[PDB]
Amino acid sequence: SMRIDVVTIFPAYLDPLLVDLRVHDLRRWTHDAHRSVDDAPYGGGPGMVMKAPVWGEALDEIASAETLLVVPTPAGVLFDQATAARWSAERHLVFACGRYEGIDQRVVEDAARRMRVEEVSIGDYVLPGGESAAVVMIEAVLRLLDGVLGPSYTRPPSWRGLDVPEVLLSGDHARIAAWRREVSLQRTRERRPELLA
Amino acid sequence: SMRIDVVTIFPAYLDPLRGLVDLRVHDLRRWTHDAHRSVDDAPYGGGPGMVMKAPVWGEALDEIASAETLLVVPTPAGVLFDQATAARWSAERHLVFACGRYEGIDQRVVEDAARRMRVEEVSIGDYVLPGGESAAVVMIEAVLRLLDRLEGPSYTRPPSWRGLDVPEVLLSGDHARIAAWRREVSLQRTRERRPEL
Ligand SMILES: Nc1ncnc2c1ncn2[C@@H]1O[C@H](CSCC[C@H](N)C(=O)O)[C@@H](O)[C@H]1O
Ligand SMILES: Nc1ncnc2c1ncn2[C@@H]1O[C@H](CSCC[C@H](N)C(=O)O)[C@@H](O)[C@H]1O
Repeated sequence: SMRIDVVTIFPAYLDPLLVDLRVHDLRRWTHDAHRSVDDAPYGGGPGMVMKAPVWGEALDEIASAETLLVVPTPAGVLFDQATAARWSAERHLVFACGRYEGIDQRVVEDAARRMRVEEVSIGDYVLPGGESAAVVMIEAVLRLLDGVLGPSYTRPPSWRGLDVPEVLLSGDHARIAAWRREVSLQRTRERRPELLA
Repeated sequence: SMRIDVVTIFPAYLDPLRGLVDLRVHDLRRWTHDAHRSVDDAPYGGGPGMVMKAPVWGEALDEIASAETLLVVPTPAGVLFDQATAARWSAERHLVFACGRYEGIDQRVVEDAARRMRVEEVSIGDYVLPGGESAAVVMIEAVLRLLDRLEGPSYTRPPSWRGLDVPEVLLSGDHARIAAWRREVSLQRTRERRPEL
């Protein structure tokens, strides 16, 4: 039903992880003895940029017109639960994992001529590579596929002088739902006030 | 200089991530006391899934953490992790990541730990992961990267590729025009993808 390809210069990074998950070494698409995937940026600046000649060949082999190409980037639109649910209905996801200063922008523009491309950030922080971001996104999608085939407490009722809220022991499904909504609302006001506009 | 302990029921998860930094991974089952080495139990108040037990977690953190520790608890209900947090955590002597699984850790673990250490409940973004291990990887990567509004596009050779040319300004050699162009693309990119910034 779903195929997921991950392209990276660090295939061992996805070892931690109906669904056919494949991980590809980007160096398989290099033609030199040094298996070179990067080169100096135009306009100067530190670091190296991943070459379009290498990425172009990798995507020519792996992706088709039906593919949804995900490019992790700290400059992309934010990944969220609505995106994970939408991507869980896809037949083919491809994750182009960037390293160094990222992939040559023309790779994305060229892919977008035949397939759908989404440049996505997992959050407002900087990772050294796109591998952990692909892992995070694949986990959120796979979690939804597994499911479609507030604070938590368990025993003991009292621990280190801290008791489970009495409402959770009441057996009253309505009062429990009302309490969980109140704690959720209080947490949102304190931690994420922007979610209440 | 910095010690990082990761506590999880999946120690092999952090294998690809591993002298200034001492990174250690602990199997949470080391602090269980039953024959089944069980870390979870049914939730109070009903609901699907299991909850990780406070006795196991309390004992693990009593051994691993001290008053100088900063305990990070991944949770989709936490304050958002960001670059400012990664920079702040890079100055810490001891970070401990309590990786949740199932429906999460019994809330009393955090309240009890906060009696003898600093605790931060942190979300890596507005999506749901099956466990906190990938979230710990993402956070540790952002901190380790530092110890080692939107970004513009990057380009490398060739100057023309599949009919797509590198912007002429990047070939001009004019540091002033290049800086002006990068500021403009950064601004346009932010307007299209993150207008709230
Ligand atoms: N917040 C984020 N979300 C998604 N991918 C990100 C990301 N931050 C970084 N990446 C990934 O990491 C790659 C390199 S970004 C630059 C990191 C490098 N240490 C440096 O100092 O330049 C990007 O191409 C992207 O794939
Ligand atoms: N956005 C996020 N940021 C940080 N940690 C998260 C997270 N989403 C999930 N987690 C981690 O994943 C654990 C389980 S929460 C969700 C999994 C649960 N089996 C379910 O299907 O509801 C949490 O305790 C936390 O450690």
